[PDB]
Amino acid sequence: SKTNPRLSSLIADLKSAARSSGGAVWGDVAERLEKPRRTHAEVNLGRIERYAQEDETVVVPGKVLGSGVLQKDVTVAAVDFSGTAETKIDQVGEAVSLEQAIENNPEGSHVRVIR
Amino acid sequence: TSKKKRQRGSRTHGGGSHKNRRGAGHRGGRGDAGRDKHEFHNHEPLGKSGFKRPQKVQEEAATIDVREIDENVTLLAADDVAEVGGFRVDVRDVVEEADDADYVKVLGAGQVRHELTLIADDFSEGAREKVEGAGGSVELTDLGEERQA
Amino acid sequence: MQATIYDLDGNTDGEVDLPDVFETPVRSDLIGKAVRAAQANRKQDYGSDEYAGLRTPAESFGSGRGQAHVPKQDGRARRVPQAVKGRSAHPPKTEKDRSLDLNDKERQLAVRSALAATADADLVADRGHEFDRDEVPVVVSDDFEDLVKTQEVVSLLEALDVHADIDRADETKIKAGQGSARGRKYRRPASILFVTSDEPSTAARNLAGADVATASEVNTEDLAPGGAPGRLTVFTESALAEVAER
RNA sequence: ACUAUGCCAGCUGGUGGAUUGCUCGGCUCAGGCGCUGAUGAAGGACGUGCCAAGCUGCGAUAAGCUGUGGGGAGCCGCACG
RNA sequence: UCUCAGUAUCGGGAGGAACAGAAAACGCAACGUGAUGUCGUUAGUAACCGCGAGUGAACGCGAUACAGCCCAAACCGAAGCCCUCACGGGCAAUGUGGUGUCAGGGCUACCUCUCAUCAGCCGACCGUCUUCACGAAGUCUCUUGGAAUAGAGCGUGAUACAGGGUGACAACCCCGUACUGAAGACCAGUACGCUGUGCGGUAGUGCCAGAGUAGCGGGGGUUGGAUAUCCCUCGCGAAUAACGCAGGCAUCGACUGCGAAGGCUAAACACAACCUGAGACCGAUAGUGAACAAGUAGUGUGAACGAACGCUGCAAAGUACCCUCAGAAGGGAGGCGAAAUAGAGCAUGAAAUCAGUUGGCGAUCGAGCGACAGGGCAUACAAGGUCCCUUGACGAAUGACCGA
RNA sequence: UGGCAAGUCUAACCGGAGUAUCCGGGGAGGCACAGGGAAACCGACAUGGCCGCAGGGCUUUGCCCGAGGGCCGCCGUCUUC
Ligand SMILES: [Cl-]
Ligand SMILES: [Cl-]
Ligand SMILES: [Cl-]
Ligand SMILES: [Cl-]
Ligand SMILES: [K+]
Ligand SMILES: [K+]
Ligand SMILES: [Mg+2]
Ligand SMILES: [Mg+2]
Ligand SMILES: [Mg+2]
Ligand SMILES: [Mg+2]
Ligand SMILES: [Mg+2]
Ligand SMILES: [Mg+2]
Ligand SMILES: [Mg+2]
Ligand SMILES: [Mg+2]
Ligand SMILES: [Mg+2]
Ligand SMILES: [Mg+2]
Ligand SMILES: [Mg+2]
Ligand SMILES: [Mg+2]
Ligand SMILES: [Mg+2]
Ligand SMILES: [Mg+2]
Ligand code: NA
Ligand code: NA
Ligand code: NA
Ligand code: NA
Ligand code: NA
Ligand code: NA
Ligand code: NA
Ligand code: NA
Ligand code: NA
Ligand code: NA
Ligand code: NA
Ligand code: NA
Ligand code: NA
Ligand code: NA
Ligand code: NA
Ligand code: NA
Repeated sequence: SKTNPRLSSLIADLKSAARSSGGAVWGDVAERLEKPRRTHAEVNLGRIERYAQEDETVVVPGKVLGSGVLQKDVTVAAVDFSGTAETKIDQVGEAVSLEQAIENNPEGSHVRVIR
Repeated sequence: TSKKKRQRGSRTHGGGSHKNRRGAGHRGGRGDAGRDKHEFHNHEPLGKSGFKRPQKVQEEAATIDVREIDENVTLLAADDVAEVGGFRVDVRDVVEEADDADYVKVLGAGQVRHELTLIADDFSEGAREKVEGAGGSVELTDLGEERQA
Repeated sequence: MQATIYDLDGNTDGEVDLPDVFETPVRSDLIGKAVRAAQANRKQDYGSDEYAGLRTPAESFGSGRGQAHVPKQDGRARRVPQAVKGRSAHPPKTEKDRSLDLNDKERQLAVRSALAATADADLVADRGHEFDRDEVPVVVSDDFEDLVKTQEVVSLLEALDVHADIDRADETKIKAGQGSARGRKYRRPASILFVTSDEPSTAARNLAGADVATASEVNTEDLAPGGAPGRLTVFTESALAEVAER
């Protein structure tokens, strides 16, 4: 099914973290990533700006894109970011990989899922 | 393994009775045959509707919504005219495929969060109101003023 | 990271920054895809004669002779695919598109990714290359480009502990099957890719299994023959730098 | 222990020419090149060899004659007499 | 009707290419583009159509390649051309030749230039295609083998480790291959160079500027071309640059473009006879009809139709001599070779099937030929090693006799 | 399935080269970024309210936040005294 070996590794790591540190978000994200690419999140910034609050990490089971404006200072964790998205986010906040999210927060506390 | 790869041995390759998969009778005639009779379902109905004006008397407007302009002012500041806590932008310079169009028109979708002075050939009423209510102004190009007559 | 530059005696002389692309995450899927495309794109169109089996006014007698209704000419069956000498029902055709498209970005990514795989000594040994050293790729003085004799390159490679790969590639397989009837009798392992700057290395080119390339045009097949990443490579110092922006 | 005419399966030897291996032929793509003829072409007929039926070559100067250059110790086309 | 389709097929004809081509163009309408073809796109868009099914452009844009010119006439008026070595002949006032060709030209009066154009002369590089010359390094040891091109060991070249041949897997045995060099052909009688010619500007001048034409009507064909495609046919039929045509209905005015009814024109593009190269193509019922005598043998009055057939062996060493026989047959014996069960349509040598023979059945017995279970007889090794009986242990569901 | 993402892809073709591969150019043009209307012509929610899955939070068997989803509202245009 999946041909990207890094996507598979990501998914395997998300499961290991959910089964141990009890973060149910990571399991939820793993299952969505296992679903067809078609269903994966593609989120622009306007959507993150609208639903995010500070000191709550935004989690995108998918990829973050660059339309819209992000003022809020937030940590956004995603499978990938467009070049523009990562640049706009790093100005007011922090763009981070899901692999880092799992490291800093294996229990998946204080996160909000956004698609 | 593909579906197709599994057909050998099946004899009918998914076609049902071997009496199927013959000529065009199996499809109700060639192409759109029957679109008015046995196959009428889900075809547009028959007939003639309306008229067309000659391709050469048609004008093509290049359009942009204020939202696109406004969301981008900071990045356009690295390029077009920041002045007055305010921004001045000639819209013809912003819009892709402007020169290939008869005129440039600013439309009114979304919000204006800055004070903007906008130059274009034409404006929707809503684009004018939003740009003014944000404490900005709308500047009709010479060509824009010609359009009044 | 840092790369250790070597001179023509094989002795460490100075060192340089290993450029950022050698940190490109290794994607064997993307690399395989770029290679499959380049391989497809040099294949030649072919097909049977469009009229083969059709040149005959053979006609069926129809019922009444106690015979199947099959076109015959002079009492022999003709033209139909179940007939000996009859046409091929669904033959190869020249008009078929045998090329594979690939997005420039996607291809460019695979180039960078294959570059990075050459910097990983475990990957390179996994691929099957034979050599003894911790550091890969091998970077070398630009004077390598002035070498002329093949034996000089041998000595240098021996001095760099890298010559055993040439030994691996020095043997040919006489292939099973009918390719030999088409000129495809032989094959051999791939050994060392030599990447220079000005022109490819005539001195190294005839070494067993060797390929020569240049930093500006070096491709995924060069870096990853058969789509397998981690080829044992030597870069010239200038090549190493030029490859940085690819 | 006998049983012929026979049945089934092997064994040895045939018949047959599949299979595998092989490729002096095809098929297709690509680069180059491209007119001949009343100064009788292209095509065909008939000839032409020591012995010569076929193919090739050649034309009553008839598997050939002359010149220049190349080539070289062999040769008398396919074709081993 | 439309469609198949301006296809199949037929008639005529050119060239190495052809055709087109320097605007009476376009019409993103413009203060814009600027000969033609082709490729990509515009676009299945506009347009057509029992408004059904279907059909189907162009301008523009990005590319390729680029190149622009000559008459007719005005004004001149024999100043000219063709044949011939020459003499001489022929053509030509119904006009040869000069001028000239929208950058309008001519004429008159000026100003200015030797640039454009045209006619000539010379005449390639490079590149590409093909052919050729030269061309490095083992034919060492042991083993196997009929034969090393195998195994093991020791060496070598490589700007050459493409491919092929050679008694079996060969860079180093032979052809070749890399490198370097030579020739021919195409590019091309082209580009560059040169000789001659002379470009151009102002003012004046209604001197010149292609007729069954432009255009209209009747009838058809064709096209996407719709009142707005292109063409044919019958009839009618202008103007003269102060005029005329076009800008997708007609007329009039304006505006913008352009000059028909004379002519030439390199390069970029099509094909594949011919030369060469190439291949995730086929591999002798395949691939061409054709690896072979192949358009052969053979069929048809003819037009036309049309097969099948590849392989001894390293080397012919292609079987001497003898016996048999009617015998240059065949057989026997023998000879060669690693092999003759490689002996001539000869590598391998399946199945259907035939001869002989082995095992099992068999002249009192019944027919989807078997599956599964169990007996009998038969069986060299190898590649499978299990199996029988007494007793005992464990023992699901089920589950007694006798005796009272 | 994979790349890139308010964008995305180049076509013919050009240059390079290891010369049909491949490297670099090429965005002409296509689709997407706004719709409605035969046409003239006009031209929209970067979120107002409620419910609530997953997930998160909390003092936990109940409260809170709740993307996506669902129900409204509102906006552009056509027809419209
Ligand atoms: Cl979004
Ligand atoms: Cl916040
Ligand atoms: Cl319209
Ligand atoms: Cl134009
Ligand atoms: K990224
Ligand atoms: K012409
Ligand atoms: Mg149907
Ligand atoms: Mg454009
Ligand atoms: Mg066909
Ligand atoms: Mg065939
Ligand atoms: Mg095989
Ligand atoms: Mg009908
Ligand atoms: Mg048609
Ligand atoms: Mg047009
Ligand atoms: Mg003249
Ligand atoms: Mg028609
Ligand atoms: Mg055949
Ligand atoms: Mg007859
Ligand atoms: Mg045999
Ligand atoms: Mg009996
Ligand atoms: Na089916
Ligand atoms: Na059927
Ligand atoms: Na139908
Ligand atoms: Na009906
Ligand atoms: Na344009
Ligand atoms: Na035939
Ligand atoms: Na029969
Ligand atoms: Na093709
Ligand atoms: Na030719
Ligand atoms: Na003969
Ligand atoms: Na019709
Ligand atoms: Na007419
Ligand atoms: Na016009
Ligand atoms: Na055969
Ligand atoms: Na038995
Ligand atoms: Na574009």
